Amino acid sequence: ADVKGVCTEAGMYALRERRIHVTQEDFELAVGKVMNKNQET
Amino acid sequence: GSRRYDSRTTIFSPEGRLYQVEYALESISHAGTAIGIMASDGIVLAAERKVTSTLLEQDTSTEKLYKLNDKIAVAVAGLTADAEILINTARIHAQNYLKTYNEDIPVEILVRRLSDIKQGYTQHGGLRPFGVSFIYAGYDDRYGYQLYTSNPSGNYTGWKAISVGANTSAAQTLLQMDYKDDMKVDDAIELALKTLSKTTDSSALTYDRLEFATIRKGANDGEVYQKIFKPQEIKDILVKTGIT
Amino acid sequence: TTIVGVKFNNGVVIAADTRSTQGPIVADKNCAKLHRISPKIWCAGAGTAADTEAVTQLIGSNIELHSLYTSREPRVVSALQMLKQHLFKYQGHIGAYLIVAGVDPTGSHLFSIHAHGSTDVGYYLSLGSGSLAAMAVLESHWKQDLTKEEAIKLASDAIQAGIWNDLGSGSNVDVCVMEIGKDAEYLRNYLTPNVREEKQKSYKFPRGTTAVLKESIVNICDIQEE
Amino acid sequence: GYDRHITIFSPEGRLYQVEYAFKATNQTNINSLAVRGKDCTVVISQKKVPDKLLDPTTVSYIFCISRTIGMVVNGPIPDARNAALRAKAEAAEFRYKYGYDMPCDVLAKRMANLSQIYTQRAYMRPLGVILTFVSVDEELGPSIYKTDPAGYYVGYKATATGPKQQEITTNLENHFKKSKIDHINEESWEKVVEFAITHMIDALGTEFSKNDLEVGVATKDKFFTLSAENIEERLVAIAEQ
Amino acid sequence: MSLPGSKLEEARRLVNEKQYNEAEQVYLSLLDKDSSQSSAAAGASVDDKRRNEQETSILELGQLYVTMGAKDKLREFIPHSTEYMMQFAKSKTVKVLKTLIEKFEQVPDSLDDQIFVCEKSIEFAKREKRVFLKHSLSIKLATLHYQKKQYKDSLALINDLLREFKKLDDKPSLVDVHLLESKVYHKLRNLAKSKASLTAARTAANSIYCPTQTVAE
Amino acid sequence: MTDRYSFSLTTFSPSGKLGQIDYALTAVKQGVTSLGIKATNGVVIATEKKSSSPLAMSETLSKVSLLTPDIGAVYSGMGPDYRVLVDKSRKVAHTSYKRIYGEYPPTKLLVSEVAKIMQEATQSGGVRPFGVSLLIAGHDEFNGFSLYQVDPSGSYFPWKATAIGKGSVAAKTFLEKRWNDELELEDAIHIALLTLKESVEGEFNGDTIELAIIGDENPDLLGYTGIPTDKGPRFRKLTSQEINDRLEAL
Repeated sequence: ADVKGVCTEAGMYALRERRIHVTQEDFELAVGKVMNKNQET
Repeated sequence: GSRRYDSRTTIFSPEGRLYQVEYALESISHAGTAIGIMASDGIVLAAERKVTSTLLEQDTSTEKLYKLNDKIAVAVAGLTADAEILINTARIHAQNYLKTYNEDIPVEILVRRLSDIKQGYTQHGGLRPFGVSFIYAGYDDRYGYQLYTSNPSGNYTGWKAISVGANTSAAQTLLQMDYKDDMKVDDAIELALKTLSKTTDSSALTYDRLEFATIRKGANDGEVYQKIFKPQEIKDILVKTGIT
Repeated sequence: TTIVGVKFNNGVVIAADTRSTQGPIVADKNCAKLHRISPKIWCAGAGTAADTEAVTQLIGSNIELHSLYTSREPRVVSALQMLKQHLFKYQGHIGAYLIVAGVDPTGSHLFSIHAHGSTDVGYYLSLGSGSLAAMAVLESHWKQDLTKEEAIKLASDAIQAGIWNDLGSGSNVDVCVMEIGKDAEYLRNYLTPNVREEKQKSYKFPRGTTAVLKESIVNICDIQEE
Repeated sequence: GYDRHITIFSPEGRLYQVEYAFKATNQTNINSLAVRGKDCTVVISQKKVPDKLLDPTTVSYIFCISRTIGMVVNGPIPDARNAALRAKAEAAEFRYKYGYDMPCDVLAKRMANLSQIYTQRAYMRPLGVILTFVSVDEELGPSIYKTDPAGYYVGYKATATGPKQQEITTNLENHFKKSKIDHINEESWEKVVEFAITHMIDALGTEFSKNDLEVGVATKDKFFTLSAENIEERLVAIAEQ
Repeated sequence: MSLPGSKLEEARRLVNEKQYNEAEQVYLSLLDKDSSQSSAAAGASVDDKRRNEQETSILELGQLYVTMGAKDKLREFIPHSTEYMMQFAKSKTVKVLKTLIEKFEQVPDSLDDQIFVCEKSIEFAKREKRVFLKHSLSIKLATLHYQKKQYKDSLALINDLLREFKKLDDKPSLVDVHLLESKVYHKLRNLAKSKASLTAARTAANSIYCPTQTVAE
Repeated sequence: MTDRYSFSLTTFSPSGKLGQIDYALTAVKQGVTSLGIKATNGVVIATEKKSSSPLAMSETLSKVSLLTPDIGAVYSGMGPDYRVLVDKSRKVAHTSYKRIYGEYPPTKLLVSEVAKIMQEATQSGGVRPFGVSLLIAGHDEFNGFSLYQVDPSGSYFPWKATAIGKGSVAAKTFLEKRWNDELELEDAIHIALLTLKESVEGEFNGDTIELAIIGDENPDLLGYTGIPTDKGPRFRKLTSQEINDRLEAL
């Protein structure tokens, strides 16, 4: 279930830029947020 | 049965086992795996380590690898703190026989004394037993090489190859399948490294996470040679055995 | 054995010889009899040397324990107090003779203890077999309120009087200068009467002058434990 | 549950019994004020006024442990006398093994460890009092060490206890920031005692008479306690300003 | 005197008293003239006790070169300090090189010399040491392009810099990087890239506290 | 006088580990963040002092004590239990060594005796275990520089760089990336000031920071030199005023 959290964060950074594409810079930012959300709470 | 009563060491369970003892080996199984191997030309001892941190120095410190005397060399599997008193007490008793009789102590004299120490906490007093797995590798002329295993019990059992700690049933299966009646020293080193590789979740099996100490008379140039091997030499052994 | 010390305005200085004799035969040519209590407090032993090193090590351990536990350097009386109680407990069994000398933030103090258990206080104190000969020097040429230089020359002549008189006193002189507010200055081999004289004939025995029955090789290097 | 009554660690890893030792400290509700001056130490503690059937002179929260040494205790009074005898015994035995006046920093270490031994023992209970030791040290001068009942000790510029301690600590905190010094001017110890009374009344908001307070005084090579006439004399000069 | 700090303070007051030429000759005398003791690697003097006050005199010389018009020779004096790093402070040009650019902020300096000291010396004193520490003056590189009013080459660098600066070197350093990134698109009249860079900078600013020179901005 | 089971050391966790160890590490996990680093030419240890009341004096509370000045010490654990442990550690180090060998105790032997003190609290019933986490940093002539970490569980392990406290999880990663084996004592002091600052950034000055290092033998710290052979104290505590001098240059 936590794998889909990366899928949600993959589109989270793309939503702030209003971009429908995901480049290599978004994958590094998506995994960094999930590792913090998994350890929190 | 219905209620679980664990209070005092005198209280006995309907299963006949003290509930304080139920967690003795389960705490040892929670620690690293220590596998002793008794061969014809010597005894090979190999054990891993519980600490997973890289900043810790594993070269100059041996957690599970200790030396009681020039002959008997054991391996402590269990709580490291609670075993520190029984180890020094073993060294005191080992010197007591050497002081009075002016002779090196065999394995049986040392095990019988350390056996009553474990029972001393469970028999009298409201103290707790300290769970420790002792793997005794000694030297004897009468019986040859001797290998024993002491649980937090007060009894001893002879074993050709013993495995304690994590993956006890998993590592013992690998030992009985590859066991050889000849059992050379170099073969005992390979069976020790290949067994710890499958039990440990780490597939790389780095040299610093293993304790390699071999008691053997079959060393180079046909002589009796005893050494405590540093991790620097362990890395070269993992390459020769095909682990790395 | 002669132990002499003298106070002054800025502290106290103590001196002792290097000659330690056991019985009629001289044991050591140069042996330091001055043992440390605290960095600023020194004590020199007389009489039985073993009882000196045994008591100073045991009592000095708790005194060094008292220094760091209290975050303050102990006084001079502290070294004397636990030293006097240790000798009185055995009712004069330990024959250790010590001189308590040191500096503390309070001032300069000098004390002497005996095997019988009685302490003493005074400006200058002597101890040892040469205490009878060394006391006479301090009763004549001494003057009140000596300087740092005048206290060193007086302590040197006090030990020198026992060198040519007392049989147990001789060899070199070890002077330890202790000044309040500054570092303790210990002078090793201060007063040297003479050195080792060369013999009239050199003695050198070549190889082969002594017969050898058997020869064995003992290896002191690392040996196999098995 | 049982985790509160056990001496060993709790499920939170924090002992509740150590916290319960401070519950008895507020029973008397005494506000103590002690400051560190230049050459002297002024200690003022509230003296509860009972009915006419009791002697207010015999009631005191300040006891003399040794020469120049004094202690004020805020907490259970019957538990204080048991702790007072322990400090007096260690004071005389210290001089027999050494021979110099026992400093306050070391006296705070001995009583903290002995009170801490009670925390480790399963029979002896910890002391539920507050140990505040005051004296004039030779090298360090005036010093105040407040020993916690669990064996912790640290020095304070101005100590405060009771439920109103927040009024005393804050009012004396800004006073030390203006002068930027922990000491107090007017080296003469007569007016230093009067300086602590004015700061205590303004912080508590209530002027207390000679029978509502007790004033300890620690001087060089002397220790005493002001009587009813001496405390009343202090309020006379304070009234004129 | 015969002291590195005595002759330095003596020549400090000689600027207004007589002339600035006499002050520069004293600072240069503490380098090449005499001053030989023990052994070290410097290139002017030899001692381990003279290394501290000689780098301070360089800050006084570099300040006089920019004011009096000698700054043209100063740009080549900075890379010559690499030989001093083999002894003084065990490399670590941050005590020297970072303070040399700091003098350009207090005393106005031309944009040609300010940028040249960042382009020519871009690899600081060593190959291995600056792999981790390259981010120190890399932020001030894009800062000088603001006064240059050229946002082309400055923005082209940041695009490649943001990839390697995310949790690979210094985590709070991005707060200053994304802060200056908003100023690039600010003069370009781009609201989308300016709001996105400032929001990510303020959100990440909650995990650290900068001494008043960032949060205030 | 013995009352029933009062020596009972029965408490155990279902996982098999001692429950007193987990509750001891939990309290230290919330405590103030300490650290230490063993470099090539020296060893540095640093910790943040306790504020509590604003009128408290920092000179009274000392989080770095002195056993014998071949070894430094720092603790992020129990405050009161440190004073009792040091008092017992010295008496054991003096009786078992100084009353025999009459010298400075070695590092390997001293750490083994401190581990027994924490064990005797766990072995003897009715007494709670020591909740102190000790960092023992010393320099000898055999092993050279040695940095040991004594956990409240009673076991010790060597560490190149380690930290204990609230930010111990974050500082463990910081010491891996920022610090390397090739860095010397001067390089480790700057890292110790940056790592400790990242824990509590409220006050970074030297008043709330206690810094001490073990360097080369200093003849001035011993107070007397009569013997050129005797080595001076290797442990030197830095003054808070000296700490602020390195903060301005950092």
